[PDB]
Amino acid sequence: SLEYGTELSELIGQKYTKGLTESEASRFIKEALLINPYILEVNVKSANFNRDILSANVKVSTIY
Amino acid sequence: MEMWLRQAEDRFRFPVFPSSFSINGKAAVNSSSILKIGEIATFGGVALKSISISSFFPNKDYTFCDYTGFPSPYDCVNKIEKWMKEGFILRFTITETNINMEVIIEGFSYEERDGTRDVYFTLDLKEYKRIKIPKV
Amino acid sequence: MEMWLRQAEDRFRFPVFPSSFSINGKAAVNSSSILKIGEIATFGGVALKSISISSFFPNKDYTFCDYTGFPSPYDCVNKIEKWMKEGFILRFTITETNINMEVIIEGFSYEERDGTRDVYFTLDLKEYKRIKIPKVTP
Amino acid sequence: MEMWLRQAEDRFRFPVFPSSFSINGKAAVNSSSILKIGEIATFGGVALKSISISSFFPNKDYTFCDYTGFPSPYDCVNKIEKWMKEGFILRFTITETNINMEVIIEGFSYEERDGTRDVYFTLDLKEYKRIKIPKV
Amino acid sequence: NMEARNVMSGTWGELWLDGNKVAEVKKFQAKMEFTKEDIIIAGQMGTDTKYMGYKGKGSITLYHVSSRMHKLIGEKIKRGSEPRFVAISKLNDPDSYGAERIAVKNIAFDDLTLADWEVGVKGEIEAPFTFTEYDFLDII
Amino acid sequence: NMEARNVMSGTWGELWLDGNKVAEVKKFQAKMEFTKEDIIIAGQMGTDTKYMGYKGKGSITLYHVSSRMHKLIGEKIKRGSEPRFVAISKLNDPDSYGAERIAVKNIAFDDLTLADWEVGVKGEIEAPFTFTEYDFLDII
Amino acid sequence: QSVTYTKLSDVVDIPKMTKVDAESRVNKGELILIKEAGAIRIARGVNSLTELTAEKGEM
Amino acid sequence: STVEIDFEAQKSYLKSKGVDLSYMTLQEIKEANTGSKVFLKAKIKVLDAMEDIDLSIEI
Repeated sequence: SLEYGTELSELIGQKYTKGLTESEASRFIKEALLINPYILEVNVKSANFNRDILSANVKVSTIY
Repeated sequence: MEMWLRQAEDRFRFPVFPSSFSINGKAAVNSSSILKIGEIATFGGVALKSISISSFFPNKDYTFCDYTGFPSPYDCVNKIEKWMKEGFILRFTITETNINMEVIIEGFSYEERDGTRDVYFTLDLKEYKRIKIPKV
Repeated sequence: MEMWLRQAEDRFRFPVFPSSFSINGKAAVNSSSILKIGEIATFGGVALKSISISSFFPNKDYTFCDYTGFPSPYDCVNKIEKWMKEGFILRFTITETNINMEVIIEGFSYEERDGTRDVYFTLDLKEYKRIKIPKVTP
Repeated sequence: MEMWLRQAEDRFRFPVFPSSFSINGKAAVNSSSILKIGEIATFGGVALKSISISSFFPNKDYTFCDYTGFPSPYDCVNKIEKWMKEGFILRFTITETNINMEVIIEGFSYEERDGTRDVYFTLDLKEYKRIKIPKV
Repeated sequence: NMEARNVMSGTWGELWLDGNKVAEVKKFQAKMEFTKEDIIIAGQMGTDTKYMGYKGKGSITLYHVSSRMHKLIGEKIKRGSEPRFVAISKLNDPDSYGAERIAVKNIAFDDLTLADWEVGVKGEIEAPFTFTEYDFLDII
Repeated sequence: NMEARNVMSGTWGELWLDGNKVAEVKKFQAKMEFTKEDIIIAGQMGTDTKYMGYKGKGSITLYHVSSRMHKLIGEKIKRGSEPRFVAISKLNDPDSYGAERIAVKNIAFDDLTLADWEVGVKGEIEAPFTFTEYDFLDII
Repeated sequence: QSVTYTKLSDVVDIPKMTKVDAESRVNKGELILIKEAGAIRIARGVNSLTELTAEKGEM
Repeated sequence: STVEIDFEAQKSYLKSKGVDLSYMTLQEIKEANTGSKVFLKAKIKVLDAMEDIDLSIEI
């Protein structure tokens, strides 16, 4: 359907600036993960740029 | 930090970053009174956020500008006025903050007040929520 | 003194103590009138208190900070915004005073206004009360 | 001059006398318009007086205090707050004036705003009149 | 009793800034200011006060022999940190009763001087600041 | 240890304005000023501060031998453009430790003097300005 | 920007190649067109250099 | 980024010309005449585009 998946492939190659890339990555991950009824909240906390690699820390809270 | 207003693939970036920005939020509280106990209150729901921006569109390449290559002042004016006219749903984001949401334009005012041909503006935005209609 | 907001076991302590705080209290007075006597008044119960707080969330460790180890400004903003959105019942306390009660959040606004990346905020809280439920007589 | 608030035998005397005090009084006037003569008015009755007080409760024995032996700031706060909560009818008097009447408390606000731990307050009082039911 | 010899001369002062001796000091000031609130009572003619808070102020003056202040501040203000410093002043006149050593702590400077010269004039630097706390090491 | 000979005399200064040497310079000033906000906390007596921003101020003084400032400005202000300039100041006293060379960038002048003369008085020009950034080339 | 993952709207189709083939070609220092994420785009923006010394790093 | 006078290169040029470098001081070495030749040095760091994502997911 139109809900399943992630748009992270649109960021490869620095199409946007760095700050816009960070914002978009966080929003993409949150909106993609929140469709599972067993997942309650998603937080993308850290974000770092080193050479061509973007790193982040994601924390998922479930019912269990 | 950077400020963007985007409609699908059509994006606009503000050339001069404003002096300040503030987000307003509220919640509704319903109050009743009991004989001989007094007032009580219960939660009633949250309202939509609002945000107002004040800056100017420069008529020349200043040292303090965010980047180079922005359009003329009245080109920016015409673009934003068209967006407000048709009632488009836009995406507003300020980088390095938690402000990234869909909005709608409530007001737009612009003026000229000196000898530089710069155009000062004020833009009022309101948070947008779509309604979900259940089916079976 | 210290300022705390607690939701069950989830506790938050404000990094910077505000410049002032004030409690507002009122009582309801009913107004009537009597012919040839003028206005009269009666007591109509006490109203809920309210308090408003103004300070900022620091982006770095300052010498006037209450303690070290506090979260980032937008983490604090996110926590308080989530609480306001869900309509939780919280406990608000200022130590060394008489302020210790249950509250509910009415408004929250924040802004940035200089080059330091500090976040200035204003928080409006309203007191919360519970009514006893009747019991069937034995 | 001294300022007292008393509930039967339970009496409280303010430790710091305020900078000023004012009493407000009004009367009602009913207006009608008669053809070709204009407006006329008649007496309609008097309203209840009101009085507002601003001062602070000291946290130490100052030189300018009215007396010695007053309770702590929050003890005063708690006592007045209880009086307001139960809706007691109190007697308010300022010595060396004509102010001596029964009142009821309408509002109470207190705050701390410096490094001395003194508590500033504002107290709103309204005149109380009992209604007489005739019998036979 | 007082002798004219017991007045302290300012030539016998010394200054340490961030742990380093400043041999080119010219003068040093440090002072605490108290904030008062006026108390007025209806029916009484007199007026009284109560203390509200306090603040610290001071300044330093040096001969211009090197670029000490620029190295001290550097890029710390530009990058956005909050540099704070400690100063120690001593006044030890041989003809007085004793010495006087004070530590001034948590110092924030008010500005920075890059260039200030004029033809036929010797160079000097002035640097005001504010602080929050102090200690007495030697008392007299 | 300090010597009297180490104090820099202003007669040894030099100024470059937009890449041209200015031999009629009389004095040069340039200073950065920091903005502070007072922090007050209920229940504590002491008052603290935090930095908010900075600004640059300065001025130049010249002997009047030609119309340098008018040619430098020209019609740029009248035509509505925004002209900016770069200034380099050097201070090299032979008796001191070394030289001190600073570059002051993004200069905006405050006014323009067309004529200021009086019978029996020699002419001078004063030119205040503001700037935004600076670089250090030689540190003493 | 970088040319990596830039898509060409003009191109209609290209000869099929497997993922391991594309990876091995890229490791050899070749610029190739691939089909990924529902479009036709280039794989990676690398040049012909393969052997690296102390003087010439991976950058 | 930084731009500066290359001190070692000037020292080597002066040594090659045969001037006695031991007697002069550092300021004199910096400001010595070199005869139509200039030596400078600089430091930069070049950015790269983002092309990979590393996610560390907690529970």
